[PDB]
Amino acid sequence: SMFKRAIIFTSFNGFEKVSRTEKRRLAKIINARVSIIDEYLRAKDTNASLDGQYRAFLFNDESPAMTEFLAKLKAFAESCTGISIDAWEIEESEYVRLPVERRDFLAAANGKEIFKI
Amino acid sequence: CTFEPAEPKAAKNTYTAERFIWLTKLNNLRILEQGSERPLTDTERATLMDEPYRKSKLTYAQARKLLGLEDTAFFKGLRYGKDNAEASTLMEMKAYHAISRALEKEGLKDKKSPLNLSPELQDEIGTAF
Repeated sequence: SMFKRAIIFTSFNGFEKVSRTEKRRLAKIINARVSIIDEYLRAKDTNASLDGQYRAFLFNDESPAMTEFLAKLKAFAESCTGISIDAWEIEESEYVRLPVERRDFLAAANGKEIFKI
Repeated sequence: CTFEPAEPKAAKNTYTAERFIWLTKLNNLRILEQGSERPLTDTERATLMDEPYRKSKLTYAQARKLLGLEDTAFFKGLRYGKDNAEASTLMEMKAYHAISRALEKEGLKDKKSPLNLSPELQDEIGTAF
């Protein structure tokens, strides 16, 4: 019953143009997790929503869903050579205590790094 | 060199030299938010430190994304009257990426995989070329 939050920040790295297909793929990945609970951070396919954005997903530790989701993300990042995904991890105990102002950034700094690709 | 008379001054296109330029910019870069000035916190510098290598260029607006800077927070040393001023470069590691593009374009480097060559080797390539 410990809530880890996976903070993932999606950036556009320039090395290659980003196939509309890849944007649809990443949007499907991100939107699989979203529900009316977190209608914020719904993933569009436009650059504005996929490029340079922090999204913090709530997961429950002692449940194998967080690991599967992060593995899917890592696989896409490995594939796409032109999109870079950064993952971190913070417990909700510490996450909620941060000031909302730029929480995700702060959570990224104060959280366990997972994979950078 | 004027610092080490025995050694010569050399090599802009050098990991050490480019990193000097980068660190000078980063250390001197202060952000003014409406009101007063402040310099980047250590976490912000740590966040930005490796991005010039990871991305092609670290755009000012791109830096705003990384820090979740939130408009009403503006960069100092940047003409903000000019429209889309934040598309400025702020830093580009020309040498690192020139070597990387050369290798990428010929089949010796997996694109967007970090260049494994040593700082010493990069300095040597810069000086030689």
